[PDB]
Amino acid sequence: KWNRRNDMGETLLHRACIEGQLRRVQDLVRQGHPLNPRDYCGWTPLHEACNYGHLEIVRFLLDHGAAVDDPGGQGCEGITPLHDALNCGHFEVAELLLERGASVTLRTRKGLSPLETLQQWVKLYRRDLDLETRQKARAMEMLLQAAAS
Amino acid sequence: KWNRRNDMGETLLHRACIEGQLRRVQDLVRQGHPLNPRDYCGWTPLHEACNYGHLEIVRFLLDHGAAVDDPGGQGCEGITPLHDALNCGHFEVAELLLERGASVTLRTRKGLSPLETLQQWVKLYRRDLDLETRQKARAMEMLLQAAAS
Amino acid sequence: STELLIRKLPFQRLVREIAQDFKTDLRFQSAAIGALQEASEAYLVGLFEDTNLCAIHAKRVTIMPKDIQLARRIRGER
Amino acid sequence: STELLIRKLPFQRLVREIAQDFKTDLRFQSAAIGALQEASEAYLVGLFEDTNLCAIHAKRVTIMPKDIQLARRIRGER
Amino acid sequence: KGGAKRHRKVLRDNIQGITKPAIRRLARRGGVKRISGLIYEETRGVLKVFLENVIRDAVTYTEHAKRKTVTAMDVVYALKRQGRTLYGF
Amino acid sequence: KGGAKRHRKVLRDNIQGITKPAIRRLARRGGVKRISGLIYEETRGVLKVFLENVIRDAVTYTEHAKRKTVTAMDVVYALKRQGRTLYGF
Amino acid sequence: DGEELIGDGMERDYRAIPELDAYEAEGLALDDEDVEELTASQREAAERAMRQRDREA
Amino acid sequence: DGEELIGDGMERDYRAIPELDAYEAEGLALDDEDVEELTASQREAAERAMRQRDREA
Repeated sequence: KWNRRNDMGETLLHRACIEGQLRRVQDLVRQGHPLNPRDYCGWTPLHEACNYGHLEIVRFLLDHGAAVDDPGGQGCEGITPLHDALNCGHFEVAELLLERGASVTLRTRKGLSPLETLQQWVKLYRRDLDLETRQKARAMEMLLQAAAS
Repeated sequence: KWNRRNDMGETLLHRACIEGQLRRVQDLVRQGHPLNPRDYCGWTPLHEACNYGHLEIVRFLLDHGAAVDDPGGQGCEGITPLHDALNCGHFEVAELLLERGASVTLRTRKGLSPLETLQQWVKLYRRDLDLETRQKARAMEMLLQAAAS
Repeated sequence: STELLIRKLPFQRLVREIAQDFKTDLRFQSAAIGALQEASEAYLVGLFEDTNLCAIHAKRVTIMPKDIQLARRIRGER
Repeated sequence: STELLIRKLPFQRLVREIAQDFKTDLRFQSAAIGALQEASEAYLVGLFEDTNLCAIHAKRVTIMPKDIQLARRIRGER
Repeated sequence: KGGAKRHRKVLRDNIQGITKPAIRRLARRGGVKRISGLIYEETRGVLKVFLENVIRDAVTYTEHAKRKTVTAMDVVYALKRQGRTLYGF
Repeated sequence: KGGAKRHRKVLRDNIQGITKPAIRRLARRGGVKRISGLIYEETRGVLKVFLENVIRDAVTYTEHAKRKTVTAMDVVYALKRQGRTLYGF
Repeated sequence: DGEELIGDGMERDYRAIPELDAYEAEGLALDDEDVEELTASQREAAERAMRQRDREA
Repeated sequence: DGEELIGDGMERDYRAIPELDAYEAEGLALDDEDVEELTASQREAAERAMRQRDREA
């Protein structure tokens, strides 16, 4: 009944938290969706939200569900939402995902781990980062490292 | 599809040419009805029209169909429309039924024949008949008698 | 309220009357009447749901014969 | 006009694509595709008739998604 | 100036046994909040047709079973033939 | 001030092969005189669901027949199971 | 231009009426004698007959 | 607020397009080898399986 998609396998919930429409996401989530639906690549509406964040969209989302730790659908290389958020450097969102749950041992195996993902993100963007950005990344970097312990 | 009735088995066409609504009969006949439908006693919409006539209703009716000679459904004692019209002394209607068809040999067997029916009608109403009525009945009476020949 | 829908006794007599002009001298197992009654009731209750949908489509809260008619046609009845 | 409805070739490829994520290495008899195409077309043509009825009920000549939706619901789809 | 003999009429009444209260009860169960006055008549007609179709088939089964007693199973087959599913009988 | 890696997306396009002309042709055959713009999308979704349900069942038949070739009869049974009658196959 | 189904006094629609709330014996089978269901042949036959009944209507 | 299906130029919707108007060989069976339909047991089995598939959805 609820699951019918566009030609990428994208549910109606996906599109809202893709384009980051909060007044849409809200209204839709009301009646709206079985969660962890996987589009044709295997992502979930929380991936999209984390990936684009859309901080105040992912807050509405992580509320309901939960759905907060979702692995990869095959072919999408097994990327958790925190992995995704660390790939997109949305730290306020990465911080949000750490409350209400966390995968931090996830070691998502693109060959890498959550810290390694952030580290490779930093390495790649080393020049071009703000002061504030460099600092958000340091916090997060010491925080993840002290997670495994 | 078209045949569904009241608790007497009366079709929508019946009711119109019962109550003698011409603007109804007209509009309904347009799309309207498979003819010779028999109500629970076995009458037909032409019986009703003849029986009540409603001269200008039976003219609209005898046009389409035809359906103009319809015997009895069982239990209704095998009364043809002319038999019916002669029971109700509608002579203008009885005259109409004689053009566009006639049963005149019908001998409908309530035990009686078309002439005998008129004759028994006259006999029963002997006093109370008009001059004009007495004359319409004489015409009709000599006309039927000279039918069998 | 109650799960009461159609009264049993009039429903029974309704069934016998209809049966009678197909065949005479028939009798019924009670379960057969029960079967007819349950099916009749499920049928009408379901129909009223479709009917209600047709009314709402026309922006009406009051259901009407034309709503029942639309529902039956779409359900493939004649 | 013609009895043309859906073009054969895109319909065939449409069927293979859908079949593919249920099972791989499948092949089809042509008649099987033909069967799917005829059923699909009868299904949609019939649906448009019900849809048209729903539009008219709302006093519209222009059919709309909500008309298709009503028709499908009454037909018992999900 | 004459007179008339009207038609004898035959009454089959029992469909009125589906009463206004019965019909309200059905409509309520169907989620209906408000009905027009013509709904009562319409519902009787619709049920009458329904029963006539199902009982006609059922009675036909009973005949082919060479008996005069209609059984729950006869009705079940009739219902199935008329496109309706019934469980428990 | 950082950057992002967007999601790889997987496209299944073939439903667009039910084109606007095809859809007009179907609607006309259905007696429809006028359509809203959203009708095209809606029709694709509806057909997609329909085929997905029928082909899923059909493929299941083909498997239980221990073969990789789908037959017209496999489709016929699938259609029957999904509440649709097809003659000639 | 219609009537409300839900309101004060709808409860009168649900009162128990013993004489109407059960089936009566009349029209029911007269005894407990065994009743045989249709044999597959008899069923197939009846449906054949009804198929033809319909074909002529 | 909609588009007319019947009018000048609807005929362009019905033109013949040879390359689209037939099925291609790809995806079709590779040869004329005999293909056995479902045995009654196989059909009953498949429907049993689908019944359970549905029961869990």
